[PDB]
This record gives sequence, structure tokens and C-alpha cells, in this order.
Amino acid sequence: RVLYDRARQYESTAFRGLFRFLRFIERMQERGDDLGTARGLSEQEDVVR
Amino acid sequence: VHRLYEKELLTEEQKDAIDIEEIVQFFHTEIGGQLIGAKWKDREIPFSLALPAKEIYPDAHEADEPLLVQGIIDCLYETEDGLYLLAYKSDRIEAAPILKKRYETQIQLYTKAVEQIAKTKVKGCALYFFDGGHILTL
Amino acid sequence: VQLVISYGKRFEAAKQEKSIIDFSDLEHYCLAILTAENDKGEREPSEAAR
Amino acid sequence: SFAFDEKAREQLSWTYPHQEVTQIRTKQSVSEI
Amino acid sequence: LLNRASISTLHSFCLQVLKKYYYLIDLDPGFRIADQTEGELIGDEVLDE
Amino acid sequence: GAEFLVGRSGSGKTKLIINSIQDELRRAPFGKPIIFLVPDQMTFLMEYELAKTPDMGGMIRAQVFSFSRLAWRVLQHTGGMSRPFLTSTGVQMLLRKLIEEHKQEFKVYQKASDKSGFTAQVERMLTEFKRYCLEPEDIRRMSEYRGERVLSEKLHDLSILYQQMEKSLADQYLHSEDYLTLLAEHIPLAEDIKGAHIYVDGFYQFTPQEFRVLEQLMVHAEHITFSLTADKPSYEREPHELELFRMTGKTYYRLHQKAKELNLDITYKELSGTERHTKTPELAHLEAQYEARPAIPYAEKQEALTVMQAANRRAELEGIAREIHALVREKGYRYKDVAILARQPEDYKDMV
Ligand SMILES: Nc1ncnc2c1ncn2[C@@H]1O[C@H](COP(=O)(O)OP(=O)(O)NP(=O)(O)O)[C@@H](O)[C@H]1O
Ligand SMILES: [Mg+2]
Repeated sequence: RVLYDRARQYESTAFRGLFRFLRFIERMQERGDDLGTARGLSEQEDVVR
Repeated sequence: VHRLYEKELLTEEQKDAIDIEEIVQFFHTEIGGQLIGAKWKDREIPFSLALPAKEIYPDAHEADEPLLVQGIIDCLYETEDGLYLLAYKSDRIEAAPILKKRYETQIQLYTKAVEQIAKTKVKGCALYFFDGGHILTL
Repeated sequence: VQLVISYGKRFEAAKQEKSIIDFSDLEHYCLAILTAENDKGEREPSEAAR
Repeated sequence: SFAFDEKAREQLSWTYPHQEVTQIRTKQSVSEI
Repeated sequence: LLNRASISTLHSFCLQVLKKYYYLIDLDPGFRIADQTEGELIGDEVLDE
Repeated sequence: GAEFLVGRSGSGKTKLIINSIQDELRRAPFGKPIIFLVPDQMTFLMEYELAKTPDMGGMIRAQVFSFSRLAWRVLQHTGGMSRPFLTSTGVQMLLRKLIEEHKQEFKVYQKASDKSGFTAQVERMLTEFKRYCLEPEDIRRMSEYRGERVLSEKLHDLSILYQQMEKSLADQYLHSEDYLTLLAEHIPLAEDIKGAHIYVDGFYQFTPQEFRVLEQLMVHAEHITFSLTADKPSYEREPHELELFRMTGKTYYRLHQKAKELNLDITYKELSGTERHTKTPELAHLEAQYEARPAIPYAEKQEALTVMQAANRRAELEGIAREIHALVREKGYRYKDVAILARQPEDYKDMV
């Protein structure tokens, strides 16, 4: 799901289109940058934080 | 034409692209004469007509909304005989059965529009072509 | 020192081209806007600051 | 046997009564017809 | 008015200042805040250059 | 003459207007022109609705117009439509060109003149000026105020760009926001207007540029009806800041005072009872008790009003999708009966 949404945000910014997007992701990982795993329960919900 | 050029209803290049002879010839025609001599006249008539979808498309439904067909009628005039419709075409000619079918459905749309909305009958339709001053009736 | 200073200048230029800014550029450009005259720490408020 | 068998079956077999006209453009031109 | 209130991070305020007074510095009014990776990628490019 | 048709939302103003135009179409199929003036987003809607008579199934005497369409028609008969048209992008291009040769004359925007976003900002501003009838002279013309110095610097630079633009466009081109002004000064000379009946509805407010056109129609048209969504508005004074019908109220006040300024015969029609929420108690309660402080609680049952909480926009849209399915599968509605509105459509468009 967040793969979709992150595609949405990056398209809108400087990496529109498959080739540019993938290149961004690849260069991101290649210099040790990462992204967080998605979340299921929101912060508001009844959860141990 | 010149007045239309000074009202900016017609650009200079538009003004110079006029065959005055071709348009004057129309008023020497029978339909043209009947136009000049009419009870009531009107030009550039806008219209919207509501045709039930089944007529244009198989499988539509009586509940299903009508489609809206829209156009502009060039001229309409009324004599003691009835109401007549007039349209102008710059079609290349210099051919009659071909032009007849080329604009047939359009004329039928116009007639049906007048008949349905104005609740009046339409006797005779006319199409004037600038090339050679031809006039065909439908 | 001169290497780092060049990088910064070139870096700012690159971002200006693509019309983007750091988180850092937020504070520093804001500070730039808010100052009119800057004499070694003594900062005089510009019109925006006022 | 399950309490929602008939309703599940009926809903998965359902089609919109006016499906055919959902893509039909309302406005039409004399040229278009 | 609580919507338009200046209650935030200092960085958010900074963003407001830039948005209003872009013309006082060398900044495009339609500027955007880069995200960490795209900024740092641009940094990598200029550093290589 | 003028007729002020006023009511709250659900009163029946629009339907009333439609019925009037339809009756008038039955009585005289080839009568004097009927002009239905609505916002652009409303034009096709009204065309459809007017075309839905078992009686006639279409129109001829009556036409639906936006300000833009109306301008295009009247100018296509009276003139001024011949000169070339400029897009917003074209104007931006011109503005950039002017910047490059007048940037050294600026007082404040000299540094900003470099950026492409600045030309867009200036375009937006100048467009607003033209919409509020402010020629470059009035900009030049422009209670002690702290920001007066900078403001006058800005307005100075803007006036340079504005005057230069008007100079470059003069005798050659037509700005996008000039149609309405050109329309205002050709309406007196237009024959079709002279006997016409005019209905204006859907608008919450008008730009001064649109007001010019409206009062010209007040003068040279036979009758004109102004349909406003408000509750018993005052001609005596503008509405309070916190008032619900602030916008449409102010529109009423200004329109009425200009009708009075021109000695027109005015007619007042106030729609009281609801017609939309006649069968739905909850929605009538919501419509009536919206502004009320303190609000009286609804004491009956819940059926037609639902507040929904979604885990996210994805959940929100899917939930709504399910509900819509329910409505067209059990409750007997059709898809056309449903509307989905967002304050910020960009948050949902793709996902929708
Ligand atoms: N005479 C009527 N009897 C019953 N229902 C009606 C009548 N006229 C209109 N309606 C219904 O009322 C609803 C809206 O009426 P409408 O004419 O739009 O009022 P309105 O004043 O324009 N509301 P608004 O545009 O929000 O200020 C529609 O769903 C119509 O079906
Ligand atoms: Mg309405």
C-alpha cells in the first residue's frame, strides 16, 4: 500500500514516470538511505508505543 | 462587409477572402426572394433537443435520460404557405445526390428540433452552396 | 576549509536551479531575511523582522 | 450451511440494471450522430 | 483564528517567513522543501563534480 | 426591471426558474430571447434540465450562458471578437519578456525578477486587478500603515509591468480577462439583449467586472431575476462577519443598491418552506439548525444522516464505495443520484 502512496508523493515532486522513480529508489538504497516499514494500527489507537 | 470589417466582426484577411458575386447571387434565387418576402425571419438559431437514448443507441431505457443534441440553424423564415428552413454551405462543387445524403441527417435533426420544440410543422428545406449558387431542396 | 566552502556554494547553486531547499536552508534563509545589516554578530532587523 | 449463503450468492451475481448507459455521453453533436 | 495561528515548530515558522519574503533573498516563491534523500543525492552529485 | 428571488438552500429557487422558463417556452416558442446566466460548472446542468419537458423536449427561445459564453455571443454579433486571444501562459511569456527589459527600474522585485515563479505570481495579481476593474493608472495612484512603504514599492513595480503589458497588447491583442469588460460596453448596442428576459442563479458573489455586465443588463434588458441563497437579507446594510449568509448577503445588498441607483421596478420573492428536505426530517433539521447557537438537539431517529470515521483515505473511499453499492443494490437509487465532494480533491482524485 505505501509503495503506492510513496510512488504518488515522489511522482509529484521530481521523479515522475517509472524510469525516474526506479532510478531514485535505486540511488537511495545505493547510498545507504532507507525507508520505514509501513504501519497498520495508527498512533491514536489502543497500542503499546 | 466593410462595416463588418470596421466593427471587427471580420478581420482584414477575412474581409479580403470574400466573393461578393457568390453571395449576391443568392438573393437572385427563388428561395432567396421568398426569404426577402416573408412574414417573419430569423438567423443564427441556437437549439438544444432531447432525444431518448434508444433512438441513437440500441438497449437504452425509457427511464434512462434522453441525450442532448445541440446545434445552430442558419436561417428560418415564415410565409403564408408555412415555415421554411435555410442553411448555407461552402462545399466544393465546381454532386447533388451526394450533398443530399451528406447533410440529410443534419437537416432531419433541424426539422425534428423545430417540429418538437416549436410545436409547428416544417414544409420544405433548402441548402445554398456558394460555389455556383446552387440550391437543393429537401 | 576552502574545499568545504566551495562545496557549500556549489551545493546551494544546485538546489536553487531545481528550486528546492534543505531543512537547514529554512533556518539560514529565514535568518537572512530577518537581517538587514550584520556586523560580526550584531544583527540589525530588516523590514520583515520589524 | 451458512447464514449468508443466499445473500452472498445474490450479490456476487448482481449487475447494475442500467449498466449499458453508464458510458454513453449525454451531450451529442449533429456531426457526432 | 486558531487555524491561522502561529503555533508550531520554529522550522514551520521559517517556512512562513520564506514564503512571504522570498523576494528579499535569492529564492523562488514556488520553492519546495526537498526530502532527505533527494537533497543528499544532489549533494552527492555536486560533490563528485 | 428587477426581481430578487431569495431563499435558503432547498427552497426551490432553481426549479422555480426552470419552470418559469419552460412555461415561457410553451407560450411563445419564437418569442423574445431568454438568457439563463449561470456559473460555468452549471451550464450543461441547466441545459439538460430545461430540455427535460414532456411538453417540448428542448429549447430554442431560451439559451444557457456563462459570463464567458454570453460575452462570446454578444461579441460575435456586435464585434470585438476578431482580435487574437491570449492564454494565461501567453501572458506569462509576455510578462517575462517585459521583466527582462524593465527589471532595472524595479524598487523591490529586482532580485525576485530572476525566478519563473515570480512571473506566475505577477500574472495572478494582474489578472485580479483586471477582474476588480483596476487599470494601470489606478495602480499608479496607489490611516497610517506599517507596510505602506513596501506596498508602494510593490505596486510601483507592478504598475511598470502592468502599463508595459497594456502598451504591448494595445491595438494588437486581447487579454484573457478583457472579454467581460468588452461585453459590458457592447451590451447597450446589442439588439438581442433589448427585449430579453434574464435569470441569474448559482452565483454566490460577483467580481466588479461581472457587476458591470450585470448592471448593463439591468439597463438594456426587459427584466432580470437575481436568484440568491440567503435568509431574508438586508438592503439596509452588509451582513456581519460571523453571519452565515455573509457572501450572498453582500451580493444582495450591492445588487439591490444598484437596482435602486438606476430607478428600476423591483420585485421581492422570499422562499420560506423547504422543498428538498420535505421528506427527510434529519436534513431539514441540519439545514435549519446549522447556524443556531445554542443548537437544539435532534430528538428523533437516525436514518439519513451518517458521520463516518475511516482508518485512512483508502478506507474512506472503499467504505463509501461499499455504501454506494448498497444504495444502488438495496435502496433503489441510481449512480447519478449520488454526489461526492471534497474540499481538497487533490487528496482523493487518483485513489478515487
Ligand atoms: N415544487 C417542488 N416540490 C417538491 N420538491 C421540489 C420542488 N422544486 C424543487 N424541488 C426539489 O428541491 C431540490 C432542490 O431545489 P432547488 O430548486 O435547487 O432549490 P435551491 O433554492 O436552488 N437550493 P440551493 O441552490 O442550494 O440554494 C431538488 O431535489 C428538487 O427535486
Ligand atoms: Mg439553486
